[PDB]
Amino acid sequence: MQQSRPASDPQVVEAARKEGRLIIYSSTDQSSAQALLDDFRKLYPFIQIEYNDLGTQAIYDRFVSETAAGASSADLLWSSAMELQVKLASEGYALPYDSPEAKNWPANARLGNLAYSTTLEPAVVVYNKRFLKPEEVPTTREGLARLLQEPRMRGRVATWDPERSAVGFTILKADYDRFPAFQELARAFGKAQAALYSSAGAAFEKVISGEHYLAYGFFGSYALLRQRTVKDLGIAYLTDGTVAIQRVAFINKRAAHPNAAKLFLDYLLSLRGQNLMAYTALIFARRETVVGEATPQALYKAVGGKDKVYAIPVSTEILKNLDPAERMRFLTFWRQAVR
Ligand SMILES: [Cl-]
Ligand code: NA
Repeated sequence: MQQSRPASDPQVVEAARKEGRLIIYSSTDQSSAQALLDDFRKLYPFIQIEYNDLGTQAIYDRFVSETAAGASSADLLWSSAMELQVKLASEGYALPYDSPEAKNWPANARLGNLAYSTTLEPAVVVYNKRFLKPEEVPTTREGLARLLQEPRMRGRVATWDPERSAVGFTILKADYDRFPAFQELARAFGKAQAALYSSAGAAFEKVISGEHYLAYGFFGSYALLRQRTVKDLGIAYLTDGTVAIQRVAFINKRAAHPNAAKLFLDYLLSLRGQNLMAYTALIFARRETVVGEATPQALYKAVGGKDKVYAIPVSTEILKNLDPAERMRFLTFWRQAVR
């Protein structure tokens, strides 16, 4: 597929040949990233990749620690912890680089030339079809608050613990900040005795076993990936408004192999990389021209229009989520509503 190679500066490519190495610190499971890594190496066979698959807090702590120690660290950081990525990229850790693959990124998908969105992943409802049929799974927060009044739903609901999950915090806080109906729905998680999880895996186990029937606020990427082998898992998309996270990539200012990192960033943003990510990894692409289920065009059809998707922006505005007063107001609401 020579016609689909990423746009590249020839000087970057020549400097990447001399570097011949790329160190990535990433939150993305290597077995999901593997097809992108294999396809990037076919495009640029002269690069050796070290892919470090780490938890989001681990990436932040390690990179900050190594930098402070003057140590060799990563060339490229790729993480679903939006606030931690935007914090690093707005505190002097990022290499400014205008990606030739990002010319049509919306301003809210890039921190200028410091960091880029690589995904647009919606928070969805998942449910066990043996216990809830698609026609009775509400697609609005008011509808879900009503369903959760039913005694058959008591102890049958999962959501995030925003006190034990950074991504869980980001997604539920985005919901609370944007949708008044969220407050009714949080109260209904209290009524239904919602179980709160620090990971999607722990929450989905219970939904697949039928110990829970429904889970709220987990991401569509993971839900599609589990659904590929669990035919009882249903996905519903919220039509009153969907919140979506964006996995953020940036190049280390102090990268030993900055030109290799530029090629990898361009690849991740390109149609070739975004297509392959949607198709093989079932990670919802950022790029609007991707065709398939895990894509913006499919998401917009499912929710009833692009205007019903709120992307959490790749912007310093999201650092209010780290402000202790803002955190205390949300968490004191949350803990009262759900317990
Ligand atoms: Cl390699
Ligand atoms: Na390039």
